[PDB]
Amino acid sequence: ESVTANIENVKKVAHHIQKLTSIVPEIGIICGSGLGKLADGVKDKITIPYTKIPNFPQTSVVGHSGNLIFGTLSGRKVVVMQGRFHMYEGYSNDTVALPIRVMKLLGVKILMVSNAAGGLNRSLKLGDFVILKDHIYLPGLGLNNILVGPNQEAFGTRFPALSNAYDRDLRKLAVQVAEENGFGNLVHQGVYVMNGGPCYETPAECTMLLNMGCDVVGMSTIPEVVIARHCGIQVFAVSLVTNISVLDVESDLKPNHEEVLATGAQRAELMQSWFEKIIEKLPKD
Amino acid sequence: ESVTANIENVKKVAHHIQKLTSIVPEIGIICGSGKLADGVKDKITIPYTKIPNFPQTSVVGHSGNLIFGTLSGRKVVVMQGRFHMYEGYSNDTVALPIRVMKLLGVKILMVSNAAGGLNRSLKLGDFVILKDHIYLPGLGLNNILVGPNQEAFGTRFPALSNAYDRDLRKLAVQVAEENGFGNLVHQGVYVMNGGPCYETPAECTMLLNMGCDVVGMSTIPEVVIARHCGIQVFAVSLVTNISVLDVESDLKPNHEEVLATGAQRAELMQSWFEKIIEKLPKD
Amino acid sequence: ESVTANIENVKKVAHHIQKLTSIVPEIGIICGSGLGKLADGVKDKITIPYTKIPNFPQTSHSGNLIFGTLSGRKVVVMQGRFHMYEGYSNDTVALPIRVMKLLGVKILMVSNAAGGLNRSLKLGDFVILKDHIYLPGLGLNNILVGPNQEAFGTRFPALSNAYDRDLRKLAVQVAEENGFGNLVHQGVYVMNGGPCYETPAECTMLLNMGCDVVGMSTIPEVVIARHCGIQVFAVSLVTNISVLDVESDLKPNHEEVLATGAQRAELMQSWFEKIIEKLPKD
Ligand SMILES: O=c1[nH]cnc2c1ncn2[C@@H]1O[C@H](CO)[C@@H](O)[C@H]1O
Ligand SMILES: O=c1[nH]cnc2c1ncn2[C@@H]1O[C@H](CO)[C@@H](O)[C@H]1O
Ligand SMILES: O=c1[nH]cnc2c1ncn2[C@@H]1O[C@H](CO)[C@@H](O)[C@H]1O
Repeated sequence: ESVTANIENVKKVAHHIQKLTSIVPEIGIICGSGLGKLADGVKDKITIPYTKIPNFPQTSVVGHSGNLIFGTLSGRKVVVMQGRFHMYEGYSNDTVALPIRVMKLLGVKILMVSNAAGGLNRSLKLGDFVILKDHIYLPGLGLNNILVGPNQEAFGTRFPALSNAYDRDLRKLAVQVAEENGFGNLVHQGVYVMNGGPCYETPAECTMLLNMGCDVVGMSTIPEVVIARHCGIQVFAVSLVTNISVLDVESDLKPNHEEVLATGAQRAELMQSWFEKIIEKLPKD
Repeated sequence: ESVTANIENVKKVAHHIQKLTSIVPEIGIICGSGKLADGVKDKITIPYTKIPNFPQTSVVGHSGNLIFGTLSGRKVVVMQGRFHMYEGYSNDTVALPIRVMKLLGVKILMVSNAAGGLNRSLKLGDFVILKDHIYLPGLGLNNILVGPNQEAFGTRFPALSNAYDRDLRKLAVQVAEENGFGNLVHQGVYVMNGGPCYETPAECTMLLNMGCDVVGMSTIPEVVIARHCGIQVFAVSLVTNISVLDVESDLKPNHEEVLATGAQRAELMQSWFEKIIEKLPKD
Repeated sequence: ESVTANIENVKKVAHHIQKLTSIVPEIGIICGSGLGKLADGVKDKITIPYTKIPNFPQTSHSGNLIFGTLSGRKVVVMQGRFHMYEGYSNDTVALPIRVMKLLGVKILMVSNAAGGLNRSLKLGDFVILKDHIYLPGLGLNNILVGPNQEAFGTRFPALSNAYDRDLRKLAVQVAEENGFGNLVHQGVYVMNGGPCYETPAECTMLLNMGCDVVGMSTIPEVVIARHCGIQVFAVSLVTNISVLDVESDLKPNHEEVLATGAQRAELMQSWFEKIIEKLPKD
């Protein structure tokens, strides 16, 4: 359960960070699939390894620490989160929650997140961007909701509503930007269902998920979104369709993370460009 | 998680309470959405803080109590202060008060809760008698009974057949009918969302299509513990809000309207429970 | 009280067992419903009580690893299972399967008792698992949650052909050619963490999710076996017809489940023996 994502600990992390950068983030960006280049494209960047932030949860990519990247992107002050805390890795709720709440105290108003997901919706193609317009939080329905435990009233209410969790205006903007930049055809909106993971969904599971009205399935993101919505950060989330979910037990096609990475790699340039352009048009200063 | 809800710990809590009161409750009541609590005759109000190894509620200036007394001539114990799983309470913490009730002599547990109305035919303030449930956390390996079975209390694999005693439901309906508010009463399937987030429109749509009538974040664990130890159950959801099914609507479930609709129906709900208890069969 | 199912701990346990037996099993069998007499059929057999295997999970009459030969093949039979509804950890469930891997197991055959959701199912039917819905898994209680043990498998295992189709085809042919093809179905097994039987509403929902049988086990081991590359054959004995009607008097009862399983145990044993008999030998 790392350090409790309470106001005390979150403030402490926040203040440590504020020592290290003069950048007050307006936008938090959770680097998921296809956003690896975005991270690297931050201007006047300050890079703060998780290992350099006391009480910040620790995650590593093959022994390399995740980083907090501060700077501007499309003229906007941002904090890019490079290194996420997936529940399938065993991370506790407080661990996932803390970075988001730190973002809150840091000044973040809008969280943008990407992920890789399997396309349940049969109209989806590989490489499609599915803007999350809603989610089904299977772990949350089953008592693994990231918010289970004492509510941190400092951050939000005991029973947050998740109405407009995926800010409809941000979604309208994102679609708009895709349309204007000639890749609206790649952009869909859909329901993202979280499979706790880390197993890919079996065909029966995919078939069930599809029947439940899920468009894409992934193993991430929702808990972050919940914490974000809980503390009043607006959320924009896109799933990169990194594979078409197999609904048929007899198919020899099988999901594999290498192809997920491949699709993320191939769509990273467009996704970055898209996020940069969305950000450029975020209504403010 | 402070104490395993086994026969020894439970017996100890029961025996302690029995020093504190001579009332042997036949009916255990858990009020989620009165007021009833208030109107129990000759009440002995025992704070949880007074009961060692009994779960203790979070504060807020309102510690929970076991209220013992008579309602409609019947001996009852009212549980004021519930332990909801979304709070991070453990299985043992939720189980124990119910098993305590068993030892104290509770034969019937009556529970109210607030729920989102999934069923489109429902309106705010409606009462949905639970006739069945979908225990999503239970299915997903968070069943309150997960762990060593406490044989003192019940079987390893409890059937949840007639879990919402059909006779109690029939009586409850009859009573609501006889008292001019039968039109408010429905029966349906309660699905537990572990919570504490309200359900997204997509979740509600999924829940509705799973055959769920109302959704809430409580009750089932208690019901499971009760049925496991053979307490009959009557449970009703007050539809404190209509679940929003599509993401377009401004919508928004809110604990405020929960308390509101709650209050609006609190005296009816309490009246109903009293009148039901009035007509329960008596040994 | 739970040792990580990592390569170190699993090797220690495997190596220990290897100093109690020289049977290198190629087939692991996990005794569920209808299995139990299976051990009797095992020849040149050594019983190894779990109590005798350091760091091996311990279970109620302590469970046993039974090594030996069945239908001309080296098998290890796991007698005594670790069910998540008992409170056992993922590591407890995972370790024996991973031990089997190290011991040389190529094929895991498993039976369980299940409620028959599919309305065409009869009591005592065999439903070969051809797929599953791991409700605990979707809900963040997947046995693999935690650091991926790379010695065993990949971070994100696919569950494609989890229920090896060739094993399933063989199983069916054996049933068909031995006069009980009519007892044999294939279906989707959904795991209810349990230990409560499914309410009528739940069964109804599960049926509508596309589930044929419901039980409280098996999937975790299947997931661990698929993760480390063990092929899986799994059969649910329909030990009761799930009740979908909340107005029904019929109810699941474990005594009956045990009774129905015990009744089919002989046929289930014969089936497994005959399947093994026909397994490709290299
Ligand atoms: O089809 C899929 N099912 C579930 N999660 C997926 C799928 N495709 C991509 N992801 C996501 O990408 C990584 C695993 O490859 C995970 O982090 C998961 O969230
Ligand atoms: O629409 C709903 N979804 C889930 N729980 C609800 C809903 N309406 C009422 N409750 C109940 O109200 C409390 C929070 O207000 C929760 O404890 C829940 O059980
Ligand atoms: O109808 C059922 N639902 C769930 N599990 C079942 C059912 N029938 C048999 N089992 C299995 O047998 C034991 C309980 O009797 C459990 O271990 C469960 O996995």
